[PDB]
Amino acid sequence: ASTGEIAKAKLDEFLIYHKTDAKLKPFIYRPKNAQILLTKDIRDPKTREPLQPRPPVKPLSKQTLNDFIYSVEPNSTELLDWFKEWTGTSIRKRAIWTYISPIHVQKMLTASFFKIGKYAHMVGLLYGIEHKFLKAQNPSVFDIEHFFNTNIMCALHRNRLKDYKDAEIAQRKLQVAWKKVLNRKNNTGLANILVATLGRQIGFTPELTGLQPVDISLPDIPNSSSGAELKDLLSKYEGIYLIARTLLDIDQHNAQYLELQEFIRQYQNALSESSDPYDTHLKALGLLETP
Amino acid sequence: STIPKPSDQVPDVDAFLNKIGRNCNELKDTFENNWNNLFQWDSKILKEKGVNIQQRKYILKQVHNYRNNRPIHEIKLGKKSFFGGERKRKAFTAKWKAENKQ
Amino acid sequence: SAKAVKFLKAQRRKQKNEAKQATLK
Amino acid sequence: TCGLVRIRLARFGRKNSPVYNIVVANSRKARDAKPIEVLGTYVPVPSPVTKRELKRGVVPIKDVKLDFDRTKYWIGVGAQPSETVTKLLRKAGILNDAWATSKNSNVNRKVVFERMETLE
RNA sequence: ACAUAUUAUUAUCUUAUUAUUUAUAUAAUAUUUUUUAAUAAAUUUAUUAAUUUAUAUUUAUUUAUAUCAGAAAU
RNA sequence: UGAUAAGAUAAUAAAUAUGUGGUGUAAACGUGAGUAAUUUUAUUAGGAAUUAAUGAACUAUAGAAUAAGCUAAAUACUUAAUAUAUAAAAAGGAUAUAUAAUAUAUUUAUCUAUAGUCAAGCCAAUAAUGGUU
Ligand SMILES: [K+]
Ligand SMILES: [K+]
Ligand SMILES: [K+]
Ligand SMILES: [Mg+2]
Ligand SMILES: [Mg+2]
Ligand SMILES: [Mg+2]
Ligand SMILES: [Mg+2]
Ligand SMILES: [Mg+2]
Ligand SMILES: [Mg+2]
Ligand SMILES: [Mg+2]
Ligand SMILES: [Mg+2]
Ligand SMILES: [Mg+2]
Repeated sequence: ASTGEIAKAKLDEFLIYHKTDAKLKPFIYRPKNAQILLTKDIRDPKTREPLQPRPPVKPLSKQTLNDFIYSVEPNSTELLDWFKEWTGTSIRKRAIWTYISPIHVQKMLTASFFKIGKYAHMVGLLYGIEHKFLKAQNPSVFDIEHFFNTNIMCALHRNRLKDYKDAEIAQRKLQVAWKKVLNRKNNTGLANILVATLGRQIGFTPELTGLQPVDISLPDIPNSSSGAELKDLLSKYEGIYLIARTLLDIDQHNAQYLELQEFIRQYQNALSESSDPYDTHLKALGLLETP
Repeated sequence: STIPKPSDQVPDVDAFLNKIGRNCNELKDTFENNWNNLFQWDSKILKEKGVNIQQRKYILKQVHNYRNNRPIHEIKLGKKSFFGGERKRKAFTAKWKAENKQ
Repeated sequence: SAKAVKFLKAQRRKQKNEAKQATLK
Repeated sequence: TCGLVRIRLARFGRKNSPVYNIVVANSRKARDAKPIEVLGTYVPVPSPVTKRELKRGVVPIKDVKLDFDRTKYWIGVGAQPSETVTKLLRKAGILNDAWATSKNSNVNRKVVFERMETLE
């Protein structure tokens, strides 16, 4: 019924298809074999009724998982349970281990912190399962523009919300985060700004190997106002809008950089008609803090 | 032979009788926590003390192991499969698959 | 039948040889 | 012991008085079935020494009759001796310490008499 | 006479199973092959479900032969 | 490691043989129904078709051990690569050490080839109870 409920059904159908045995796939999903399936009377696992025909499964849209991520209740384990089931598949099922994109992990980390309020257990499922992703030939998901930056951004909010000020824990956690990055391609340059802000907030001098200086290259959404092309473009650059607004709000040193404010102007004025992404998430963090 | 020296894992006879297992902890009163008795009594003495055939042979095997710095951890005797011995497995399995899963 | 056709083929062969013996004798 | 051709003891004699044939046999045949060859005989009961002999220093002797040459041939073609037969062959000097195991390895035990080959 | 039991045989009847040998499929699977939608990714390609195409491997039915056994006769 | 503890990773110590696998039951044991011999027995200094790309499983020696798929995973299975007209293969595990998963070393397995050992198939000659009512 709801967008979340529909998305979950699509995601659960996709997984059931790719977890079915190869010998039985042609007889359970090709509608021309519905009568051959009945005759064979294969018995559904769990000693249930014999298996029945299912509708053929087609490639799933990457937007399906973004809908489910933002449907999870304010305090739920649904996202943490889905991920544990999704990433428990064999690494030989390429469709399952290539569906996850860098955008999905960013939206799983930003939703968990500001909306679902289980960030700690979402950064442990990702840290724990990073090795399997490497074995499954999908390391790109752990990058600097979607995984590292989103993590440092949520840290610049938890360190404030919670007041954490230890200069050893912060550095140790920052080192682990950088060690968990498998696709180190700094493009926007916001990573360097985010790392410097963390050091100022927690009073330490960051020093990570391989994070070479990169000048800001914020993607500028054009003044042209399209429909689904600008709704996707904004949603595409939604992560870096949450990082620009975060950088300025946490520390006023980032106000020095004028590239950050240009993107705010462009992204905000692009669809200022609608609500604000940054503010929306901030409201939930308070609605979750109160509990 | 000679009397080995107590260790930290096997401080006394009672600890020795518990590590070896096979219900040998029920002979703690026969030995009386005397280290020398465990390493001097042969089969003839153990038979006079009421130790049954299987246990006295098992103890003497573990006493020899201890004297030679070889592990004395309990090794379990073999047990038949859950579905029975091979000669009665086909019958048992057929009657266990028609009363559990139907 | 296949067995009735084999029997007759053999029966004719035996009778040709029994006659052959009479012609040779 | 492994392999298809094994050197092992076949039991003869009467109840409570065992005697053995040293035989080369197929692994799958019965212990006392007619073997491929009978290499020798083993009498496990030591000869009893008299009271005087004991003080005199006589040690009881176990008697083995063995075809040394034929035994070596069967070891050469890969016949596998049993554990008891291995002990006998190591004492006869046919096999060496390479056939010893960790449980029977007499690495440190004093030798009171050295193997002596004589003619009689 | 004969009523019984047992066995064997067959130009006969019925026949499990199997082997071998026929014909057939809009049969299944894989690959190839002709196209066709849906979906996805990228900005043509992939996947899935169909259709066409041959190929191999099976399956169902079917033709013929032999066959445990039983029936009948001897 | 995970800013709160759900999980992950490694080390160590245990558990599991109601999951997938491997090896083992062509032997031994028992019996004497059938079997009078195209088949069974015994014998011979017997034979050829002038007996397989058979090793069954140990010995000696030499070489190899590759890529995918399928299963939850593999020393399971499937399809390929390369190896004596040429055909025909495989498998890793454990433990150390050094590296950034890989390499060596030790140990135990896997495959192929050659010979040996053990062990097979087939044939001949001779003999093997009673009744011709
Ligand atoms: K019996
Ligand atoms: K008989
Ligand atoms: K090895
Ligand atoms: Mg018949
Ligand atoms: Mg099992
Ligand atoms: Mg048999
Ligand atoms: Mg077998
Ligand atoms: Mg007996
Ligand atoms: Mg390999
Ligand atoms: Mg594999
Ligand atoms: Mg295999
Ligand atoms: Mg008469």
